[PDB]
Amino acid sequence: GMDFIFHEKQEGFLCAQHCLNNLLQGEYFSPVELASIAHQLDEEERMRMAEGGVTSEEYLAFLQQPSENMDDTGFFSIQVISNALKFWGLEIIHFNNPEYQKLGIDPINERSFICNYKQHWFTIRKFGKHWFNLNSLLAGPELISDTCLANFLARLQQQAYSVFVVKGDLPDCEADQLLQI
Amino acid sequence: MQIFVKTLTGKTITLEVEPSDTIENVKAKIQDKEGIPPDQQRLIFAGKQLEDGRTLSDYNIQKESTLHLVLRLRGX
Ligand code: NA
Repeated sequence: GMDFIFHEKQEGFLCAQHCLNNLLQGEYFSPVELASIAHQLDEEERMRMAEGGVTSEEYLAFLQQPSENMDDTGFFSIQVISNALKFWGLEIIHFNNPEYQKLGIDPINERSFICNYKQHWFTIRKFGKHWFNLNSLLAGPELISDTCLANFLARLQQQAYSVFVVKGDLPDCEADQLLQI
Repeated sequence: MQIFVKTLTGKTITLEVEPSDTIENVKAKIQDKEGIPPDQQRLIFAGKQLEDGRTLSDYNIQKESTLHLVLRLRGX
């Protein structure tokens, strides 16, 4: 149900990709795009470590460590999500960011959030005046009522949850155009 | 004194710290200021991942120094 909403359901562990694709509302991102984003982030970190000499103990020990951006189970990191969003002019920050919080924005007036629960990425976004849960682990998109949204995001305080707000003009899509007034 | 913490994703954070501050304390400052929890922070300076129990002084970090902040959070 809710067929006019784009909702990419969960293939195994590719949750970063479903999260982003569901936020932007289409097949924007593929496994090769995200692996390349992680590989470049890895190379950026290596460069910072090479500042100490590629012969130093610390540098060599570092090369014997797993990637922080794409692990051997295929999980992608917050840095990869960040850089994929920049493609589209979008910035992402911890919802609990104190500077953002001082703004006094009612979360109901944002347009998209990304959550991390127990190492699973999902998107929540607004179409027209309506908030939807677009979690890939869900039969389909689900309404979240305004009275609930803030409370939903406040799960942050739990050790399990990290909640991010995505700022910027999302690309246009049939769901926004249909649900606007 | 003032130091700078540059992420890999655009943002540079400007902190007020002291040389006797431990990397642990600095990460807690970054949490206070930016809301990034210490567990999600990897700090790098001059080629070395900084250890929580040691001080900026131990690492020869001075005014205007630039650290690098790698964020650790994965999902799926
Ligand atoms: Na948390």
